Amino acid sequence: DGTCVAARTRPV
Amino acid sequence: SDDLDVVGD
Amino acid sequence: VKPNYALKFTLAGHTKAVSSVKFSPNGEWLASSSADKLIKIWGAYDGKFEKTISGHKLGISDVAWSSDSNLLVSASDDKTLKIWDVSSGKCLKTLKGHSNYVFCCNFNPQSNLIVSGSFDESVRIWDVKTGKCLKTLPAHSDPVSAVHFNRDGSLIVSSSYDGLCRIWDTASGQCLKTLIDDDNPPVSFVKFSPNGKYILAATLDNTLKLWDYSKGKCLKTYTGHKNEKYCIFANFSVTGGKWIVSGSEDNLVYIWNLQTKEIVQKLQGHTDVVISTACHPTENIIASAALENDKTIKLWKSDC
Repeated sequence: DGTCVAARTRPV
Repeated sequence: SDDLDVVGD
Repeated sequence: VKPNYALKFTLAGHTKAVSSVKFSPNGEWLASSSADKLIKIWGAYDGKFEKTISGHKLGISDVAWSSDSNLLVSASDDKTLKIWDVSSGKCLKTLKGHSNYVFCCNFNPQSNLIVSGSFDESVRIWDVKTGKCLKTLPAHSDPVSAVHFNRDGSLIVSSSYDGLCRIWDTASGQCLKTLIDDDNPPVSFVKFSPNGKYILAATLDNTLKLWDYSKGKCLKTYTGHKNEKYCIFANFSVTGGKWIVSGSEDNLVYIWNLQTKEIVQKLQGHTDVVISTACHPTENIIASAALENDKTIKLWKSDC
C-alpha cells in the first residue's frame, strides 16, 4: 500500500 | 606502476 | 583473465522493489531489504528462503551485517534504523534521531558502532549496545547516499548528492578530507577498499572512480554502464581475479577488470534496474537485485 516506499527505489 | 593493490600492503 | 559468472539461482519473494542485498561475513547467508518493508534471509550457496524479518513502518533502503553475522541494521523511510537479532528475529533497538529518510548504514569492524546517512544531510554515529546517537556530523548539503567504515574503524567515508566524498575521524568527528575532482556530479555510492587506502565512488554521470585516499586523486575510472537516476551499490571482487562489480539502469550486472578498466562481463537476466550487487566473502559468487518491475534476486557463480 502507501507505506511500501523506500527512497533508494525511487529515481532522483 | 599503474597496478593498484587494493587488498594487501 | 576473464571471469565467467553464470546464473545459478533466482530468489523471488519480495512484493516491491528490492533495495539492497548483502552476504553475511561468515558466508552462510544473504540478507535482502525492500520497499515492501521487509528484510528476507536466504541461503548464500543454494538461495533457499530462510526467514522474513519485519517491524519498520515504511520501506527499507539499506541493510547491513555485524562482523559476527549475528545482527543486522536496517535504514528506512520511517526515519529510523532498527537493530535485529537475526536468529530470534527480535528488534533489539530502534535508533531515533534523523529527521528524514534514512538511506544508508554500516557497522564498524568491531560492531560496537553503527554509522548512518540520511536525506536530512547528516551522518550519525550510534552506540549499538545502548542505541543512543553518539555524534551527529553536519556532513553534507544534500542527501547522504552512502557511509562506510575503514578496516580498523578509525575513519568513515560519506558520499552525497552535493558532489562530495568526505572522510571523517570516527573518534573526534572531524572532517579530515573532502575529495573534489574537476567536475563534481552527484555522488551516489562510496566505500573504502579492503586495505583502506583507496575509495571507490559512483557518480550519477555513468562513472565509477577509484581514488587514492592519502594523495586525494582519482586513479582509475570505469564506464560503459548506465547510472544517472539511482544509488546503485558497487563492489570490489577479490576472491578470484580482481574485479569491480556494479548494477546498471539497463538491467545488467557489469564487471570490470580492476586494473585495465575493461568490461569483462555483462550478466543478463534481470528485467528492471539492478540496484544492488554483493560479492561473497570467500567464494566467487555474486548476488544481484532489481527494482519494481522485476523484484527478484539472482545468484551467479564463476570459476575465477
